[PDB]
Amino acid sequence: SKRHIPVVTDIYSVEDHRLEDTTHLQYAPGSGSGPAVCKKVTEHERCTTSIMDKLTAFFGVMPRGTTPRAPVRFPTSLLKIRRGLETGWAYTHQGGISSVDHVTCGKDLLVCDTMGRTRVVCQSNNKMTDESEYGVKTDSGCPEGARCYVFNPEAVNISGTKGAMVHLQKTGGEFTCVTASGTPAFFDLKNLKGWAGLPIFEASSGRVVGRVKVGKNEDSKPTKLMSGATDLTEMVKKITTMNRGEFRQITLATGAGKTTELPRSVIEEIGRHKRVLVLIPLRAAAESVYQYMRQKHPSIAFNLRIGEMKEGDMATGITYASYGYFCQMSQPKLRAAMVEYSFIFLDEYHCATPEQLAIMGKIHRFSENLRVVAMTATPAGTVTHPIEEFIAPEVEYLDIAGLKIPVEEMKNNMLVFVPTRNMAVEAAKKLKAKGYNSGYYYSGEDPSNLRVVTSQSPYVVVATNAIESGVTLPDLDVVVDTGLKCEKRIRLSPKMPFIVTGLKRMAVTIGEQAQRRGRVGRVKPGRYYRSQETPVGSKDYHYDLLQAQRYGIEDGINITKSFREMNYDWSLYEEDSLMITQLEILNNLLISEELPMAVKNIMARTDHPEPIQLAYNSYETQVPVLFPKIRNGEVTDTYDNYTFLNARKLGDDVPPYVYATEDEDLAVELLGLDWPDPGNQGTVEAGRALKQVVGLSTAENALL
Amino acid sequence: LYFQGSKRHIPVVTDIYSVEDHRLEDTTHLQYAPGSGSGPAVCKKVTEHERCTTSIMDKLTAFFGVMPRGTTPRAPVRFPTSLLKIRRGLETGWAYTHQGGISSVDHVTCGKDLLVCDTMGRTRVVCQSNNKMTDESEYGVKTDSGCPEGARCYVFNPEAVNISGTKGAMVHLQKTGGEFTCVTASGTPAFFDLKNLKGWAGLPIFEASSGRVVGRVKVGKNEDSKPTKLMSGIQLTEMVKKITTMNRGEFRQITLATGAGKTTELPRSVIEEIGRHKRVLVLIPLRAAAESVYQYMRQKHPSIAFNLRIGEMKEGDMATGITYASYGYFCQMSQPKLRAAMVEYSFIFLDEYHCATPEQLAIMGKIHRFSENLRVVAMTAIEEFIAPEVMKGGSEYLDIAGLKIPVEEMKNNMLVFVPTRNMAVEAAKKLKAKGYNSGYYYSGEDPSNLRVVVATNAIEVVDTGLKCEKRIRLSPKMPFIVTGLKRMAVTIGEQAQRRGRVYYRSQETPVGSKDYHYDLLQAQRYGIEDGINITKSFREMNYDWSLYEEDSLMITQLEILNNLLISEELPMAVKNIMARTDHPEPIQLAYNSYETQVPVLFPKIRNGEVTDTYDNYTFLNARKLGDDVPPYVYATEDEDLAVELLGLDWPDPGNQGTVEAGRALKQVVGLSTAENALL
Repeated sequence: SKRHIPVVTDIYSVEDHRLEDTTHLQYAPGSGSGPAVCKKVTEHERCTTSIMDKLTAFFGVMPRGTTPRAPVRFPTSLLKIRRGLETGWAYTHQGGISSVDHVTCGKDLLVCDTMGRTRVVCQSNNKMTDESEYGVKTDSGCPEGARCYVFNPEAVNISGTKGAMVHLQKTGGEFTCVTASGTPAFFDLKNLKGWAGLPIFEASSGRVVGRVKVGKNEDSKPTKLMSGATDLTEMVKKITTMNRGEFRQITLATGAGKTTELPRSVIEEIGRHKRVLVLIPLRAAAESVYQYMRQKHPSIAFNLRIGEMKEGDMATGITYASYGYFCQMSQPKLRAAMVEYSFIFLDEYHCATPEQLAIMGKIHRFSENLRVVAMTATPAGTVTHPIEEFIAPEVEYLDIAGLKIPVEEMKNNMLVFVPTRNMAVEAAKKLKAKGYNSGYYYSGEDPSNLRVVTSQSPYVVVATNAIESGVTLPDLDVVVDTGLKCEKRIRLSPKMPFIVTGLKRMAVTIGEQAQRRGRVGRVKPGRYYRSQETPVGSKDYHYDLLQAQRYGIEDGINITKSFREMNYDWSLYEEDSLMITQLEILNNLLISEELPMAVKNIMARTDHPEPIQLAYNSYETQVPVLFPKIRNGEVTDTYDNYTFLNARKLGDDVPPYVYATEDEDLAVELLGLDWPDPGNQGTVEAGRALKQVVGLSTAENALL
Repeated sequence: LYFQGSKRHIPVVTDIYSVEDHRLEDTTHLQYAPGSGSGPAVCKKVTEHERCTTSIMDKLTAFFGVMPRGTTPRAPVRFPTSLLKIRRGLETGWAYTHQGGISSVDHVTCGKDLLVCDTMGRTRVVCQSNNKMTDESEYGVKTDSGCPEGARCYVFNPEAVNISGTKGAMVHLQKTGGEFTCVTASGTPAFFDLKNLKGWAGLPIFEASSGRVVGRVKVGKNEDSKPTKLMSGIQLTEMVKKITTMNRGEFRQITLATGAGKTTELPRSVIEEIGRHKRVLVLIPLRAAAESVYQYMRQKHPSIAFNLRIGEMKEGDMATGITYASYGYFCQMSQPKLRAAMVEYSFIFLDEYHCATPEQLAIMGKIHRFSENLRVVAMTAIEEFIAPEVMKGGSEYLDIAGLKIPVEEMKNNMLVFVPTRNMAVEAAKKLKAKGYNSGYYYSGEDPSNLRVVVATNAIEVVDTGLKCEKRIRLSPKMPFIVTGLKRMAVTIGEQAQRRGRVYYRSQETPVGSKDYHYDLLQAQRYGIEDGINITKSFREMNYDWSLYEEDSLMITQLEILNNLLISEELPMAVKNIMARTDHPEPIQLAYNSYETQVPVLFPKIRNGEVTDTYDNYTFLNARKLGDDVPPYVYATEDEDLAVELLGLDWPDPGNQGTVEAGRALKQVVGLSTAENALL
């Protein structure tokens, strides 16, 4: 059925005919007459396609003996086309004849006229736009909102005569069906079959502005005639039609302006005085987008919330805020502030910051009152100039972070990704001892100390996978990837201490390796030296979730439970069901009794890296304990003296910790000591619950 | 149509495997992939594999619950000795041919006629017998023979893959008790993941020596150390220790037989173990039940303090003993006040949750919002004749509510359970017209008129097996919610209450779980003031607590609509009207207020036609329907019917809130919200 030759059966010559009222001419579906430069049929010629010609054209073969024909050797007319069993139209214009692709299939028109057996050659065809050109396209543009119409010389109007027109109105890239008065009209699309290919004329000018291609009907919308960046407009439509209690996940390229232009479009669509919130992890990131946006769009108000909480904030523009900003609020205050925003955008959720998981769970508790849109350039479980890919061997040449690299590339700009900061500094000074322009970068460093090193023709910077951003490399040539990183991980066991948190060196993510290779090739081609380390798939957020539990202590909220329910509705993060269950039991223990005031103040004032430790352990021990530091796998006589703890050294008496670190567990093991067992109903029940959860016994009773 | 669940699918036979007996001394190579012996058996060898020619339209029609028109019936004997593969919607099962006809499993066929599009054309095998208690569906008479204990059996799947990797694999069995135990060809106890056995139900089980049928593949069972088995059905001090060792944030479900003291001695034991001055709450649906148990308990255990909370809200209650309360008592509280009150109790006992009253579901979801702060324990608890139904056609028997009862039993005191009240009065006057001492009872009756002398379930033996309860329909066409009374089968527990009274029951089969959708809809009211989505809270609650069976689709739809209900603040006038009216479902006013502020009185329906009478409810300030149908979001079956009979039409959504709500309901069930035709 894709073989059929289109055959012109009727030719309707037409002339411009201005009428101030077209009511009697409209096609059967508040104020206005519908004045237009109508089309009047002056002649109706029937083509004389013979029986065999018709059947041959039906079976895809052009009848033998048809001569070509110029698309100008026609009267200004509308041509009825019958392709196999289907019906459509084409029309004449200065450039020739033009029709629709799904009507003609880009095939030559069979025209058996008074000029004989002829065929019009198809010069252009476009299936995406559904246009077919037998000549050069001459359709002129149309101003937005102008009234148009499409004329069918074979339809029956309200008056019951031959020749009916459907009035239109140009909106966006499509046309809207309206009556002669201008009321939005509805048409059953079956009542419009056989109209494709007809031209759309502007009412005032009587000039072609488009073709009849596709009909579309929405539930509450009137009938439309479609004509087939632009994706962002659809995104904004979907966002703005949201009802309170709905949630959308959006995947946007960073350059497409997920943080910048998307909220701007939304707020311009719903109203400049409506309140829209945009949550960003890093304070500096929120500040940057705030300055950039308020200087770029001076017509739209903006607000930045990264410092003290502004009580009773009702700021009208777009509010760029940090998650941690709202972590300063009690649960009822958080809800009262969140429901006042027309829309809430959760930015860069793929990052698992504790403030982020806490705020996401906490607001999901009242998600029924919110319109929530989560944005990322890279969702959960998503990897992301030409480039040479090298695989460097482990250890003419030189040694860079344990990899064999040829000395030639030391003439070029090199970025070496190394797991730890001690390794970063070590390799840095080892490289400067050999006579190279080396530097180092890790968490907490100033992006300016590197200015001295990067402002030179040859430089070699050794940095952690941490802070890929701040270093801003100029004209970077080669990257050396050790394939390793250093992240915090947690272990959960039914034996107290139930929680053990520590740094671990581990393989890099596949997508994160792609990010390390992403650095070179932006302005100039480059090369990569990669280890034989194989990447591992996914991100672990468990340590960050554990830390996020803190923001629920004052409100008595189980942040782990809130996260589980949130992720159930929103599907934003990969889940380890077992680990989430255990963490939820432990979090239940964490809020089981009011935190002592002394522990509260110590937690608020200390430079301890994981003050939640004090909270978990406070169910067994009131006195924090300083374990001896572990240097090179043995026990030392040094201690991490943190502020406000009023601690004691370990000695030979191991405290009954609920929460410990890998170095504390190691100190206990090396000292030949043992961890105490649970000492109250809370910790005993928590331990037996964790043990029951890790039940290897599976049993099932399924009706096959 | 669209997605409406899984109980509508028509079963369709897709393949027919004609088979013959095939004696083998060794069957090892044929076994299915999971001490001494070869496993000699009368196997089944596939002689023909005919593929059915069910057309696309037939397949989709059967998928949407309708039987394709133009199919002729077919005897279950006009088949080769064969195994029939069945596809009901998306699921797969089996049936088999035998002397008595065709036999299959209930959860595979649902007691529906089999659509069989064979070389014989469009045919149907009629289901003669159906049994949900067992796993039997009969297209004919069951002819399965017995089996001696411990005999070796097997089940053959002509499509499974054996150890040799060919089509047709068998699982060896051995009859133990009323079930079968899985073993290998040698006889070693075997293990099977039940997923590796899904789609095997309906296959026959054969005895090894005789090669004769002894049973069907119905249910799989797996225990920790036990081997895989094939079931033929779906299948105090310790309690107190487990309850009292609970940490805040834990939940326990307890099943206790009545009289063992689910409400009395369990909470009494718990509070006696934890301390007589600790506060324990016990929530009971009925106020009179709570008051009664309060009186009984405070008279029985005078050493323990007791409190009753069924009336006005006692603010800041710190009553030390056991507090018996109605759920509705705590429905008077805002969410923060509810939390403040609930966290002060050491334990909270949810009694008789199987009722699922609106107050019950509302309180359960609302408190589950802060379950992490709570310790929650949910608790739940003459000869039998089957009388035949009577038709339009008797001489020494008599007809009671559509049942054939012998006149002899009329010499005894009879209680007739009847679904509707009109049936109660009708059968009452027919029975007194025949010369009997008859009466009637239903909700609102005088307790003395019956003293002087057929009743609705509201009386809580001749059991019709039916009741009259409100049911709801959810559609993407506004009005999205339609609620009306419907006659329906009784639950198992309620039939047990009707048999509890002194038995002639109809051929009506009971249903396992109560339908709570209407009560959930009504329960949404208790979250309007707090701005809480009771449906969402219920879904999360039941996810954590696993207390009620769930219709995922219905819950999702109800959650979308409930989100619409809380989208904007309720108008003050609507709040006051809802508080003062005798309208039976005031949540209607709240839903409709998103389109219409003026309630509409629809004409009443008497005997299926439109009347000129109206239900004049208080405080509505309504208008008569007339010829102008309001754009209702929430309607009733009689309102929808009145619209249909009057030849009128329901309006479409008229604002972005209702339009988007409709678009969400359509997005569920996979309905296109836009259409794009090439003109």
